[PDB]
Order: sequence, then C-alpha cells, then structure tokens
Amino acid sequence: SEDFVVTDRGGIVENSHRVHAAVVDAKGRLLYALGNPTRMTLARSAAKPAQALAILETEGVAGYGFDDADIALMCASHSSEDRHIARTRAMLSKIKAEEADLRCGGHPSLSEMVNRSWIKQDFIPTAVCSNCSGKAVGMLAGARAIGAGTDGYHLPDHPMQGRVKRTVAELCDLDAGDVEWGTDGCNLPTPAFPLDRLGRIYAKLASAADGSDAGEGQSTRCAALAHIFRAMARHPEMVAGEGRYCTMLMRAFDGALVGKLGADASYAIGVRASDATRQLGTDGALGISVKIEDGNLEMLYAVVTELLERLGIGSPDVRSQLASFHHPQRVNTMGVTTGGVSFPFKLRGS
Amino acid sequence: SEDFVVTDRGGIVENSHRVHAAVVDAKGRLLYALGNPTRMTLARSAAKPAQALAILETEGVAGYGFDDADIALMCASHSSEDRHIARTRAMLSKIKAEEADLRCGGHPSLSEMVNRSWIKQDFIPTAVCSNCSGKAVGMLAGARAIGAGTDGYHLPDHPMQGRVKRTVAELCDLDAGDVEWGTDGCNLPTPAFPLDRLGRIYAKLASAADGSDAGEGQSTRCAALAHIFRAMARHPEMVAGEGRYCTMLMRAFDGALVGKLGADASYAIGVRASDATRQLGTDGALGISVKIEDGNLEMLYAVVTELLERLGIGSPDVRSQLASFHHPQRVNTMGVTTGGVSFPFKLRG
Ligand SMILES: [Cl-]
Ligand SMILES: [Zn+2]
Ligand SMILES: [Zn+2]
Repeated sequence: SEDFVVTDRGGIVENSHRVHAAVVDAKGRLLYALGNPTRMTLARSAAKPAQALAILETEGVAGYGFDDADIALMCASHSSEDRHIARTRAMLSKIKAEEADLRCGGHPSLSEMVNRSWIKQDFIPTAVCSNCSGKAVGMLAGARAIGAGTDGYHLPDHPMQGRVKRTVAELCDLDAGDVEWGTDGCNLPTPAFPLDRLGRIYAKLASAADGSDAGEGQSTRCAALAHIFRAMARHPEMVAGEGRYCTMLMRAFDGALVGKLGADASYAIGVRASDATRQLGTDGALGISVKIEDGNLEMLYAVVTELLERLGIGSPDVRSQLASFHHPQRVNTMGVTTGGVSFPFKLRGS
Repeated sequence: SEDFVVTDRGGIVENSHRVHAAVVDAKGRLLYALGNPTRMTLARSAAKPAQALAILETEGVAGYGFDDADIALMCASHSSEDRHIARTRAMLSKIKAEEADLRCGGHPSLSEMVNRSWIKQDFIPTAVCSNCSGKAVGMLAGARAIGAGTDGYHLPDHPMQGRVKRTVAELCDLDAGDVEWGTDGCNLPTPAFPLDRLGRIYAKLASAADGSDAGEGQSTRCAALAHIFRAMARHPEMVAGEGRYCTMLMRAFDGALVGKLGADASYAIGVRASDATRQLGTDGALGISVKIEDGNLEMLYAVVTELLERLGIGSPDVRSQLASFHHPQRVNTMGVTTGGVSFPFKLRG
C-alpha cells in the first residue's frame, strides 16, 4: 500500500512518486495491485476508447465510412504530426464538416520535435491540431448522424454527451452517480471513476478481441470493442506518434495488447489471453491501469514498463524496445551519468 | 504527518504532492514544520550561496574585482538571457580565462521564452550559457588564486571542492559525514543534508545582513555572508531572470529577504529580522526551506507563496506580485478554467 518509484542522484534520494495500479480479469476481478487500486481517478484520454464506442454505436455513424485508422485517431492523444492533421481533415470531409465546427482548441504539441518545428515556423496551432481532434470529429459525426445540433456537441446536456456518459458508466459496470465528471483540456466532459474500473474497460477491449478472433457469438457492443482494439493495434502511430510510448509499446507487442496514456499520468493496457496471462492465474484477457499520484509522465512510463516485466508480459527482447522509458536517462551536461530510477515496490496478489 | 498540495478538476482530485518544510531561527532551532523537516535532501542550486561563500573566502579572489552583480551570478540559476551570458564572458576576462576552461555544459534555457528564441535561431548553448555558469567562473577563479591547477577545478579531490565541502558542512553545523555528495547537472559535486539545515544556511545569511546593517563587528565569514545577501537582493535579475520566481520574489520584498530555487523542487529563503519574524516567536533572522517530494516546480512556487502568507511575511500588497504562482492558472484550450490548487497542509509549531 506504500508503493513508490524513486529517483536518485549518486544513490541519494532525489524524488519519490506514489504508484497506484490495478490488474484485473475480464470481469473486473482484482488480481494484483499497487497502492490503492480503487483510487477515484480522472481517466482523461485513457477514457477515449469508451468515448469512441459511444460514437460508433450512434445511429447512422456507420454510413460515414470511418476506417480503422480513423477509429485509431478517435482513440488518440496524437502528437499533431502532419499525418494526424491530414487524417483529421479527411474525417471532417467524411461528415461534410469544417474545422470551424470543431469545439476543441490548439495547444503545444505533445511531441517536442513537432513543437520545435512549429516554433521555428512561427506556427500557431488551431483546433484541427488538438491531440483530441479525432475524438472531436467523432463527436461531431455522432451529433450530425442523429440530426442533433452540432454547435454544442461538447456540452454536457447535448444528446451526444448523454450517450458518452451512459456508455462510460456501462463499460465500468457502475451506476451513473458513481461516475463523476469534470471538463477536459479539449473542453469536453471527462470522467472520474475507481482506477480498477479503468483496467476493467481495457480488459473488456482485449476480451472482445479474443472473442472476435475465436468466432464467438458477440453482441454488437463486443464486436465494436473488438474493432476498437484492432484499430488501435493496427494503427498505433495514429494513437500517439513517432517516438511516443503508446506507439512503441503497441508496435513492440504486434497485436498482443493495446495501451493508452491519460494526461496527469494515468495509463491503461488491455492484454489478450496469452501464456503470460494464464501464468498469472486467469483464463481470459486482462486489464492494467496505473496512476502516478503526483502526475509525472516520465515515472509513469518507467513504472508501466517495470510492471510488464514483473507480470511477464512479452519477452525480454520485445520489452527491450522500451528500454529508454524503463530506465530513463540521467546524464548531465558533460555526458556523465548522475543517477537512476528504482522500483522498491512489490506487487500484491489480491 | 499528511501535508499535501493538491490540484483538482471540477472539485475532483487530479494530483497530490507531499510537502516538507522547515522554518528555523538564526541558530537553526526549529520553529515550524510541514512534513518531515529533517528529510535528507539534495539542495541542488539552493546550495549556491554556500558555494559562493567558499569562492569569496578563497585567498586572492578579491584581487579579480568581481562586483555585486558578478556575485549574484555566482549565486544564480539564471535563464541564460543575453545579459547573463555576457556577464559570464566578462567574468572570464577578469580571471584571464576562456570558455574552454569551464567544466560545465550548455542545456536548454530554464526560461521558455529564451528557449523559444534559441529554437528559432538554431542556437546551440555552450558552457557560458549554463544556468551554473557564474558558479563555474567563480570556482575557476578560486582555483587560479590557489595556484595548483585549473583543469580539474570541478573534481572532488581538487582543493576548490575540498573548500566547498568544508564550507557547506560548517554552515550546516554538521560533521562531514552527515553531508552526502552527488554530481550536479553542471558536473560539480552537490550536497545533501537534512532539510532544516538548508533553512539554517539562509537564516545565517539574513542574520549576517542584519549585523552588517547594524554596524556590528563581524568575523570575515559573517562579512562575506552579508555581502552575498546584499548582492542577491540588489541584483535579483542575475539570480534568475525576467518572469522568474526568485527574481519577482526578491524584487517584491525589496531587501527584506533573499530566496533561491533548487532543481527538483527545493526552495530556500532567508528573512531579515522584522515585525513578522518577531510575531513568529524569534528575536533574530529566520530561514525557510521547502521540498516537494515528487519534484514538481509549479507546486513548489504555489506552496512557498502560501507559506509566506501563512507566516505573515510581507503584506498582501507585496505578496500579490506572486499571485500567478500562488494560484496557478488552470485554463483549457478554449479559455475555460477547469480547476485549481489547494493547500491541505497544516503548519505545526
Ligand atoms: Cl495516416
Ligand atoms: Zn480530450
Ligand atoms: Zn551547478
């Protein structure tokens, strides 16, 4: 319950960060934990697959012809690379909308390399550049498809947001009153719920992929969840971008899992059934959710990668692709290694 | 104890950050605390006034003619503004040295506005651009004055670093073995010691300033501490830069205190004796030191400003120049405020 990731300088403690984590089975039963696995947590962008489900289940959205890469962008916190802007624009054209219809705003890119190119060009990002631009187009598409107004598609009382709110609570297996709502950076409602339920959503994503693969009689919702999983795993560069953790993680695993960042250092992973998950004592898919209490992203990726190693998910060779995130560099202005990162926590079985 | 600073989104907890703080008198006695006031803590750049004391006490350094603004730069984590870089180069000429003699490296500017300008220009920062460049020149100056060699002035076995290590321990009133050492971003040794002792250093700085102003006879060390305090308070723009917390804090207080940032979210302040310090129960100067356990700088500045308010240091008018740091903006991409910062901590005496 007192689980930390700790950085040091010469073996002297620099910073410490409290970790919360839940590892759950396909029905949401808690298998392993760090910290408080039920911590009430703002899922932020890690809720995007659930919002994408609400979009995909909206009557008429199928008629726009969104493809897997478009769905991956709905699920993205992308780096605002030119390819992400181009896909956003292509999605707007599918619904006969324009950039002025977006209700999210521009921001500095999540990628330092993109941001430096923008600074060099004096480029001011606009709505089409938002990391949430794919979700925004999807919400616009849903509003248009049912003949709702589009001007306020992001407002809490709009029917698209009522659909989102209902869909999030159903995927979490929670009553409406057990999900709290704030406003996100992109100006949409954003949910908070117990951390283990974030893992449950991702377990359900990977379980649906397994059941699609196995040729089971799936509900339309399970079919849609399987589609979302497949889309993210097939187009992981749309979900984040070059050099980004989510993209590198999903590329290394080549369809065995999906992963997604939430702002302020949450992370979620859906893991398809494998020899590794069977060794962990479950017969189906699993979900992992993590929150770093103080919000540090570098520590989040270090911890997530350490957790994958402790859980035996992947091979050493596969996980070696994430080495730069697992043990972040601590090299000073003269090339000297001054410190490191340590994981003095123990996963508890529960 | 459970002392935190917390951010929320619509009243829903986002992040929480553990706070440690010590408020000490001029002899280091603990008056108030948050968290663990004796946490072993890397002082990082908050140690720079102690390193500047080691430089200024090196025999021969007075002959180079460093002025108060040069001393303030020795005490700095500057933003690498053109005035900082230029002063570093001017300081090198005072000691007949070149940039190739420095043993620190460049890095992206601590100021976003400066760094944006560098990106637009394809500027590559070099040693004189380091936020620690003034300290580096001072260490090189002391090595030149000693006469034993300058190539390794930054190495632990060099007499300049032996002087630094002894001086830090003496100011903390610690045995050498109770101060631990790592290596800083600039490649110099950097000390760790209990957090309250960082407060003690800054209490001694302010106390020396009080004695000097009152005309008391002082030891050579106290006279040098008073000089460091004066230099920081007279040239706060050299200590950090435009828009930076340390500069805005020291300007607002107009000589009543000095403050300094350490990397990974430590902060130290030395407060000259005043009605406010007397209300806190001490008859001399005060020191304050703070560490945010997880290293978040935005939260550090919010907590330091909140602590000054709780201690009654300044006036609402003086502290209001720090309002942007006290309650950081939480405005989204559409201009809407989405939450804020709160301070569920409780000072203990
Ligand atoms: Cl594409
Ligand atoms: Zn968003
Ligand atoms: Zn330094």
